[PDB]
Amino acid sequence: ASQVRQNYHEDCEASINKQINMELYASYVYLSMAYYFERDDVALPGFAKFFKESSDEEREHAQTFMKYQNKRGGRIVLQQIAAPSMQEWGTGLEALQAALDLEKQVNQSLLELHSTASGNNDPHLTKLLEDEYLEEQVDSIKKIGDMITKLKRAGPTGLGEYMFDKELN
Amino acid sequence: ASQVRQNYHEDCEASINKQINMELYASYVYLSMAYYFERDDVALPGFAKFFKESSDEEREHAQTFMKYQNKRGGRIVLQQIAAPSMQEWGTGLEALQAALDLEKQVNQSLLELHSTASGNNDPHLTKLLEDEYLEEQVDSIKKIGDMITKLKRAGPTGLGEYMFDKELN
Amino acid sequence: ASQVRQNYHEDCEASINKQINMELYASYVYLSMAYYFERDDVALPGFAKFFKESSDEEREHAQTFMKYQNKRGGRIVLQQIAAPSMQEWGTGLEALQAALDLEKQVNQSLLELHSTASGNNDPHLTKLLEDEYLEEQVDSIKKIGDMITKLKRAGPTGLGEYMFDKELN
Amino acid sequence: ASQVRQNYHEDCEASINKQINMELYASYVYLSMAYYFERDDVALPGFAKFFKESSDEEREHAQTFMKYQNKRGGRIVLQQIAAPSMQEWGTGLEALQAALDLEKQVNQSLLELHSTASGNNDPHLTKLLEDEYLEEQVDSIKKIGDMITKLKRAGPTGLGEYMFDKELN
Repeated sequence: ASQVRQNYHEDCEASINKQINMELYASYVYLSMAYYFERDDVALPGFAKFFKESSDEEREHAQTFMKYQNKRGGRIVLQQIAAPSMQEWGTGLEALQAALDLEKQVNQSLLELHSTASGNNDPHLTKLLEDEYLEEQVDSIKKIGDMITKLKRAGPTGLGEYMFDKELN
Repeated sequence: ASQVRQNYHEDCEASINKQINMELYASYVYLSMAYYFERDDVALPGFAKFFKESSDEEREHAQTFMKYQNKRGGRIVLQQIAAPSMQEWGTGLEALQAALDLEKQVNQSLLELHSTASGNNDPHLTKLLEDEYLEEQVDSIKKIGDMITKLKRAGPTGLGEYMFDKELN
Repeated sequence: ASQVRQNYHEDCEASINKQINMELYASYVYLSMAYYFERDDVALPGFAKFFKESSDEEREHAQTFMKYQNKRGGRIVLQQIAAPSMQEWGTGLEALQAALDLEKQVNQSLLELHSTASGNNDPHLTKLLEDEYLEEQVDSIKKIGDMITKLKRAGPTGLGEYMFDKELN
Repeated sequence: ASQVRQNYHEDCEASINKQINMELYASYVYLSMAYYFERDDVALPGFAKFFKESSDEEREHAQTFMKYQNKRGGRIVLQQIAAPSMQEWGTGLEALQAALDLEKQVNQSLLELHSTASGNNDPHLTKLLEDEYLEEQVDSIKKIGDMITKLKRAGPTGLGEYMFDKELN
């Protein structure tokens, strides 16, 4: 094994490679949403900027996991990034709802990784997950939940969507 | 011919003169719209400021073509500038729709000028049109399309028009 | 069609969507290389830094094409991003040789898109390819070529590779 | 017992005192290495500076453990600091290999400390170990692994060792 590998279980190594792929997939979905909201027949620059930032954020999640893999002496094995399930995302509300669903799927996968890590007694990996991932996941789920509630209060369509979009820009 | 004239076909020279006139016409249309939106019974200062800037820009386009005619050794021949098709432009949406129609007619004329230039093997003129005109035209058509979409979302009339107009100011 | 679409052929729209996928694929290849060279048994941080910049660059090219698609009124279709077929890149020299091959494949695709745009008399699209893509692609190929020659002179393995890597930091 | 003591098991108290000693010992080993590389017949100032800073870091680790013991109301028990296992450390590569082995032994002891704290349900102590020790230990082992790989590429003896020394200085 690697000259640095210590207390690093193969199941944790494999699960991190899967998490890297999932993070990159979530980044690709948000990129799709970002440019969907800059279509001339959609034109929601606030939503676009929100998802463009989420897209950068999830790519840096993936990169932190790749760096982690190397830190522990595992092997990065990259897999194909699936195309987003949609190419057209609907109203701003439906995009937020699909985003909230994606964030909770990511959160679930992250909690399964934490359970794998505790089960193999890897305090370094559980710490990583708690400080670098689980905390941000709960914040973004709270933020997206808040946004859905406000957008339903404002609209969710027509003038209320137009105004709510402004608070994101 | 001029001491400077070289590889400058007569059809290209005449097309530039026609384009100058079309540019000045478009500037006159936007000047009409600009002050229409400052009527006391219209009172949309954001629309007025948007069209005022468009009027200055299209006059800058006409001057660049006049400067180009002289650079190449052609003769500027100015023609009468037609009065705008309208004196009253209706709602802000109707003004935007007529503007998008005008921008696409200018774009069509510019692509016809580019085809004339290509057919006469004038790389200096095709570069001019690509870098100084075709690019801004596409950006301008995209901007106006976005604004139509946002105004339909917000209004198009009543409070939503009042709020969208603020976005322009 | 789109309220903004004008002189935008269906084949150019489709070829732009394929180009987007190729840029994203090229970005993924360079991401693979960047973290390959941070493995504890490779430890080439200059190479890693060079390929990480290349990866960000390719992703910005993909986004410029997506923005372009929206400007013209076409529709972005995103497909799966294949993983690199071979992720054990070997020495730094072998990675540069693979990068040069990939850059030339991208260039050849970019030139076929230009021929499609020219065959369809789309001067706005050829201008985009010439100014935003073909110039940067030739400069990139020339740089990697230079790097290959310099590394073959320094090494290409052992102390010369170690010294050449510091020139990239 | 101390007025501040609470949920602090005597087995964790005793292990903290052992870890203090190991930290002081590792600090002593790096001090030996540092001044070994300043012998007139060795003269590797970069290596010397790297181990000096390493010696200062391990001493600080020992003091944070002593500060932690008092925080919890445990009692610091200091013992002899054993002589370093060697007086002469061979080549720069042999010094790094010995340092990598020592860091993995220290990491092993820290992980056993964590399992003792976990088995006694002391979350305050598992947090200390995760945030203050386990994280920097994995980073230090990765750092040293990279360095061994870099020095094997450069040298590991002769001009390559001389050149690698400069990157540490």
